[PDB]
Amino acid sequence: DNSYKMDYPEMGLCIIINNKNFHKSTSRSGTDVDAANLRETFRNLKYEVRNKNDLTREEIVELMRDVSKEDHSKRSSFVCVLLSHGEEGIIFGTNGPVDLKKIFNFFRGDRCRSLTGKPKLFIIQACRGTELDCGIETHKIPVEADFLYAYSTAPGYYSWRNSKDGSWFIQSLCAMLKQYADKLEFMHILTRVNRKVATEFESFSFDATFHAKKQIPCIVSMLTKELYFY
Amino acid sequence: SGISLDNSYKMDYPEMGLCIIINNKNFHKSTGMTSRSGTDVDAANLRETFRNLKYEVRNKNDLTREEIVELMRDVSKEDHSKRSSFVCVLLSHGEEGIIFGTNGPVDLKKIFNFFRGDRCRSLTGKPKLFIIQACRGTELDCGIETHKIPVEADFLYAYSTAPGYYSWRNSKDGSWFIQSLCAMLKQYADKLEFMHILTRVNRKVATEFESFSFDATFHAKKQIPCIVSMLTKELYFY
Amino acid sequence: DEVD
Amino acid sequence: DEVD
Repeated sequence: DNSYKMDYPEMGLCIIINNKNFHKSTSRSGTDVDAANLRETFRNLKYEVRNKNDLTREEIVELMRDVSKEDHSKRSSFVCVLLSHGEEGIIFGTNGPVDLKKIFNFFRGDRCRSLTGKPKLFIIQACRGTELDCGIETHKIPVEADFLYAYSTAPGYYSWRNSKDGSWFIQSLCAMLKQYADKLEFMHILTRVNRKVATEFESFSFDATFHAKKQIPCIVSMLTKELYFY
Repeated sequence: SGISLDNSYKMDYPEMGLCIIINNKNFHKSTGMTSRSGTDVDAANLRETFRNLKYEVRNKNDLTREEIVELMRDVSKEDHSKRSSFVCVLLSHGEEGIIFGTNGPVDLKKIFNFFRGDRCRSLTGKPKLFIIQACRGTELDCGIETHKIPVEADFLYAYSTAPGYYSWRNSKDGSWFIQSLCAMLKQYADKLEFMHILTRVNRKVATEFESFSFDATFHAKKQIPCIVSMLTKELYFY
Repeated sequence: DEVD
Repeated sequence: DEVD
């Protein structure tokens, strides 16, 4: 009873929203690498992956609305990966911002019944503000329960991306998942993603202001059980 | 030579670390805030629990906002070099991002920042745990029928409730969250990794607690705690 | 039970 | 390396 039931006929949906190009009301280079890395990773995890690209904020809201009205009865879990510009509490559609809460709420235990009591995972590769990390040298269940919000970055802070390799967080996320999804619990996997990102990445910039900076992702868990993909 | 397993924080320093508890029960009249009945049960529970985990517990009661800030500065300026970790527990009125001294608000960030890796050097690379029992807003949950490391790394913030929501306290039993926190620690700190322990706390609070009120607005409500983790390794108390 |  |  300490781990989620993950042997439903279907693992669940993995929705990937990849916003690369924003209306001229900048281009997020290397995000396609991430979108590709995630598709492959969650394919191996036996998720039903749907990749979307370059969605307006209206499209994002309606995409998430429709997915939440689907019947998830045969599915163990739900995954949504958000790839875009962001601010604290905010993700950008191609033509502007939308409140993260507004997305999360379609899947509340009371509004998406076929996911009640099943893990709902939101993986957010976006800025949570404009701070840089300079580093240092070494009524029966709550409607908000059973969400996991894996943030690329601490609140208030930039999230780093590499134009060639993909974002730091997704790079590390996919790598740890590949190596450890058949061994470790999900929080313990996410904790190595924290260490990988914290220890192996350091920004290189011609602009002193953005040079030699660091990043620590942020695991936010409302889960009530342990999660194993295996 | 010899091979790896540095997946876990080094917890065998000569000392486990400080466990600071700020217990705010009685608030200045001028603030408009109610007495937090039952918080004394929490404060005792916490002290005994973290005593058994071999922490050096310091209980503080009814501190003003200035005292809270000065306390955490002083403690951040201690030499922590022989200590495995740092633990801070806050028991008070609150709002999102805010804990209340007896006479006013303190920014939670202002407290957390004293312990940043660059700012408290003898805790650099060591687990910094903040346990926050307080409101994060006024939402009720009605439930449903079933440069080399980041300066922000190695913090864990175990909040009693979700972002934006009330946090519940029982005047006789103590707060739902601290009740469950202590109990799971007693039961599992010799068996489980810390994140898995906090997950049982999430389950216990979610499953076993529901509000009973004569006020329909506040009756039959639910709560889920919020684990926020910047940890880079596994944390075991053995 | 009371809000905190 | 660029910020998101």
